[PDB]
Amino acid sequence: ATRFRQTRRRRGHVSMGYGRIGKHRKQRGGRGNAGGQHHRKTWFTTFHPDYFGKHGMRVFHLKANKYYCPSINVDSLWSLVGKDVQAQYKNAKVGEEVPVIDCVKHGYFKVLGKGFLPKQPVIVRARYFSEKAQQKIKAVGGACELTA
Amino acid sequence: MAGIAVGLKRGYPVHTMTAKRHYGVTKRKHVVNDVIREACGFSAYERHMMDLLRRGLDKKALKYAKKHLGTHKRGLAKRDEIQRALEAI
Amino acid sequence: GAYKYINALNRKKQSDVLRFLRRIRCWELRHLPRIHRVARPTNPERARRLGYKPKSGFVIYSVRIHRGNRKVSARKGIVHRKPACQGIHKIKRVKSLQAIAEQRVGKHCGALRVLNSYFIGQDSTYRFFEVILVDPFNAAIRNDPKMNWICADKQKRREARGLTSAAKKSRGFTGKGRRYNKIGAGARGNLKRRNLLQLKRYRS
Amino acid sequence: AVSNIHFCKDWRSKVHTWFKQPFRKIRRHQTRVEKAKAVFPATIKSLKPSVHCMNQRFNYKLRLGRGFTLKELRAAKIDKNLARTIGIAVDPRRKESSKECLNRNAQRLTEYMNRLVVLPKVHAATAKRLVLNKKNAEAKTKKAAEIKKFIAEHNKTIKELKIKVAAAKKDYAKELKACLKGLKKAQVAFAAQVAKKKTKQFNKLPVQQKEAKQVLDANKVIRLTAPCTLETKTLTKGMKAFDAVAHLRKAKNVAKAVSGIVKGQKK
Amino acid sequence: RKWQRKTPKQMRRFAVASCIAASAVPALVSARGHHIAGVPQIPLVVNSKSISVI
RNA sequence: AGAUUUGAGUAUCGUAAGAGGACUCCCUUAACUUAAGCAUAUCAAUAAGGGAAGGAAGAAAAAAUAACAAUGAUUUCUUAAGUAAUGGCGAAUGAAAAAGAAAAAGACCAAGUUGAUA
RNA sequence: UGGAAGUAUAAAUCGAAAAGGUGAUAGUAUUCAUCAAAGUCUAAAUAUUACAGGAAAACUGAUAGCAAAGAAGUACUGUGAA
RNA sequence: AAAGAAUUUAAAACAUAUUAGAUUUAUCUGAUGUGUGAGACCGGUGAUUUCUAGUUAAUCCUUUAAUAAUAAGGCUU
Repeated sequence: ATRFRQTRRRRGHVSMGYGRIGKHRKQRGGRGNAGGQHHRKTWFTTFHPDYFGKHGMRVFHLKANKYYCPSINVDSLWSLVGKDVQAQYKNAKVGEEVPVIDCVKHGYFKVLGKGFLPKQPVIVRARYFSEKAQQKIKAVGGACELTA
Repeated sequence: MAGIAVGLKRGYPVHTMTAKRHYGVTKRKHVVNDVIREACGFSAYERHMMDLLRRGLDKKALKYAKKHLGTHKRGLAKRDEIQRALEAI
Repeated sequence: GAYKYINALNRKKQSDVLRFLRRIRCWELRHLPRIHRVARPTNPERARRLGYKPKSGFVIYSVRIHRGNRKVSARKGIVHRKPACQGIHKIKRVKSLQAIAEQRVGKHCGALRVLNSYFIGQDSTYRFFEVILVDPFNAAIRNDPKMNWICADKQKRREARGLTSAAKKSRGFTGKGRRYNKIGAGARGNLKRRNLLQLKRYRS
Repeated sequence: AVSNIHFCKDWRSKVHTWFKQPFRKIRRHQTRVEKAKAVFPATIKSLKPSVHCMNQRFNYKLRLGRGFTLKELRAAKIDKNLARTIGIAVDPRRKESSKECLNRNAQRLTEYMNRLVVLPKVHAATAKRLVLNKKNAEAKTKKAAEIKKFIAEHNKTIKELKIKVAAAKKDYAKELKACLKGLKKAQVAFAAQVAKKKTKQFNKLPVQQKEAKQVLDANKVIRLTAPCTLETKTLTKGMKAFDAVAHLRKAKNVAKAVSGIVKGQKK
Repeated sequence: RKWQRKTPKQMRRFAVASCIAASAVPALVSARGHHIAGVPQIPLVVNSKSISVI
């Protein structure tokens, strides 16, 4: 909305809101990220202190598909099936049917351990597990499978 | 139940199904190789290889072969054909 | 087959027998017009492989080209350029001499179509090629299903656009894969497509 | 924030506007519509296999490929020369990947073949195939009778045992363990006897006269994968004691120990 | 330039549901400039049998 | 005298040229500008100069990806992505496999075989 | 060239094969995986601000909109390009 | 020393053997057995992972199919 800008409220003012001593000239210190170490150094020092230099080894053709490992914590495991299913099997133990929360179907590969789990047995089928994730699943009375 | 994702034995359990075809020559290419060889002979650099091999300098032949062929593996394959020709006279 | 011993023979160019023959041929071509017609190919195995067929409408032309590198065409070697572009020597043409020679035969013979060309010989100054040309208006070429594709109008001056094998290797169409990312379907067309700024009708 | 804008080159000649997008939809649609009018299965989008995706990121998802391998056509008893003429894609470039992939795409072709109805190459009723089909009706009935007869005896135990286990799960959801153990024993015995039998090389093309029920494609009729519901398992004591972390770290450490083994044996 | 604009679908349906519901209020319908004094019911629904003969 | 090889003149039947180049395929080592100077770099397959075609042109059927529960000619769109990488590692430049779609189609030469050979 | 001990082209020299190429950190070796170069054609999906014929418009309304709403690339200038 | 069924029917490479047709050469080309490479165990066997004590080998990370010794790149000063 051009009618809502400051140009329409600065009609009549000579400098159009830019000052009389310091005019609105073409450049205010260069074109782009100029002077990264000379006159805009204090800007880069203040707001991007690690902009200049090198760090870490070069990976000539990085395979970002090999680093794709979505993770879900234990506290969010039962939300994969539902709250009604959770209450349906809330009184199961060893010997009877226990629902299997396979996480690869939901797009989660590694299961992490954070938060708390409901006091029910469960079978967690996932590609990778954490050391503290397996403890919480087994301490509640469940099992940790593996896939692929 | 459903393998494992790490190690040498990694992946979903499945029966993988690939022929390793060998691209090679027939038994008549042996004759064609000889017939052309008599009609042509050896290259200028091939002949200098024969002189080096005669005097028992096998390492200096490979270095000379590498210089004119640009491959260590292709240098051996020439140092064998040349040394085979010496035993054929 | 006869043409399997010839192919094996022709790979031994350094042999004395073949070096003598190329010595004689390069002498004759030095005292002949630069582009002229020969009765039959002097390398009938290579000509047949590239497409030559002993039928009406198939002709063979020999072109002699001065190999080596030339200077940048600037008067007195004076270029008003930055030091990054001030070199006059050591600059090599992108188009191979085979493609360059193929065009000279094409311009000279404007009523025919260039099919392919093969190397013949060279000396300290010249390099000699042999160009296979086809007459598109011959009734034999037109009525043959396997070769009347050359009668298409888009094949006019085939080597000038860069459709012959000699001229298509300079374009970069020698292989496939990640080595030829910039030469997918054409270097300039690929570059334009990558540089397109797609402004969708509904955008944020 | 440090800005990174590649507008220093001439972008104004690099701008592509999509004003033809609304008219592209009408143009493409009027080509699909006018393609079926020529011959309706022209736009049938010839059948394609059910192939897995690549990489571990997508390896569990099935998707359509192009063309069945020559081993898949032979497993389903389909001529590879006739496959392209009945709306089947063929890919001789595809080398077979697994036994499980060969079985799934052999069932895909088998299911498609039963649905497929091939009209005669000549509309007139005096075509050879229609005439020949009437010339083997008595032989077909005799051939059909023995096929049903000798298939009715070999399955006299698996069918009844499968019936028994079906009701056992019902009474267990309205004992069960016996039927599953009993069924598995029968299945092993049947497969054992099969190994301890030359078949037809090619099946018959289903050729018949019928009303023209015109369908726009065949890959939507045969779904890629069956729907997935909630799965449940019996929590035994063996699964309770499986150490997934130890099994993963053992597999990781074993693969990282190949260096020391080769280093030790080389000294 | 940017001729056409983008709007979330759920916000588009929120407005339509708030615009159908606004047509059942005779005060707002009349204020918009509509002569609805003589209509029997403000959510005027006609028989589907009568429409089919038009 | 005869059998061939090569090269010419003439006659007959045709073929090329020139216009246009918005889109298509290419040859060429511009500079202003940016880097707050400037010399590599950027501008930039950009301008100008030159060649060739069509209603579209180019590409097209793996000496290709990938390391997987694997794919599968070419072309175009979405995403990967301003990412990996390149750079007085400064200014700046900058892809591709995977994954989702539009459309789908594969055929031949040479080499080899058959020679009362055509 | 994004291709970094060389991604592609070309020139000088050199130059293979009882095959071989690639797996982008150079080198050798042993395995593994995947293809089989150096000849040709190939529709469909895609581009278009030449030009011609049409339809539309939150576009301009004779100092605006094409330079040109009339015999407009016209009158007029230059040796000429213009 | 202690916990441990492990998932379920359409198969191609050929390490080898025996034959069939040929070649003399760095010699090949076909066809049939076999195992490989196989996986459906019957409270107990058990493939498989822990803990303890020695021995042996490797031990800062990377060169993205796996290793090795050179080389190169990482991290701190």
